[PDB]
Amino acid sequence: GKLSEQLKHCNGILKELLSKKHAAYAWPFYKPVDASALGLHDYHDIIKHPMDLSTVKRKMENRDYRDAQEFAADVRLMFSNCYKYNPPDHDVVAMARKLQDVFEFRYAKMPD
Ligand SMILES: CNC(=O)[C@@H](C1CCOCC1)N(C[C@H](c1ccccc1)c1ccccn1)C(=O)c1cc(C)c(=O)n(C)c1
Repeated sequence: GKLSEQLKHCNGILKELLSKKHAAYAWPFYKPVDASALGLHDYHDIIKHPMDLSTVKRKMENRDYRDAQEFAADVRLMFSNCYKYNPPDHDVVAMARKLQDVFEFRYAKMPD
């Protein structure tokens, strides 16, 4: 089916985002933000829907994503949270922008 093929494309993108090739800028997005650990006591007041690649991986493994759009919405939410919370000149924002460039260019090659 088309939905199967498009979700294989998404799974390939997910595997690439988690790969050693992108680890230098992808690592901030590997696991949920631990606000308490970092003293970011405003994080959950500002970010109502946290997202990270471990959560995307769990949802893909559990067949939670019914289509590519649902997968893309979660990956883009992860970047949006980073752009919303952090000052735009912070290193983590530069790293989000680099990983989003990897995501958007490969996502755009979606099989019809
Ligand atoms: C204990 N947590 C961390 O130190 C790590 C996690 C360690 C476990 O794997 C996931 C990342 N960071 C990244 C960290 C950082 C600390 C605080 C403020 C912003 C980023 C970072 C990034 C880039 C460069 C230097 N440091 C975060 O939680 C993290 C990530 C994102 C996307 C974010 O928006 N925020 C606010 C925090």
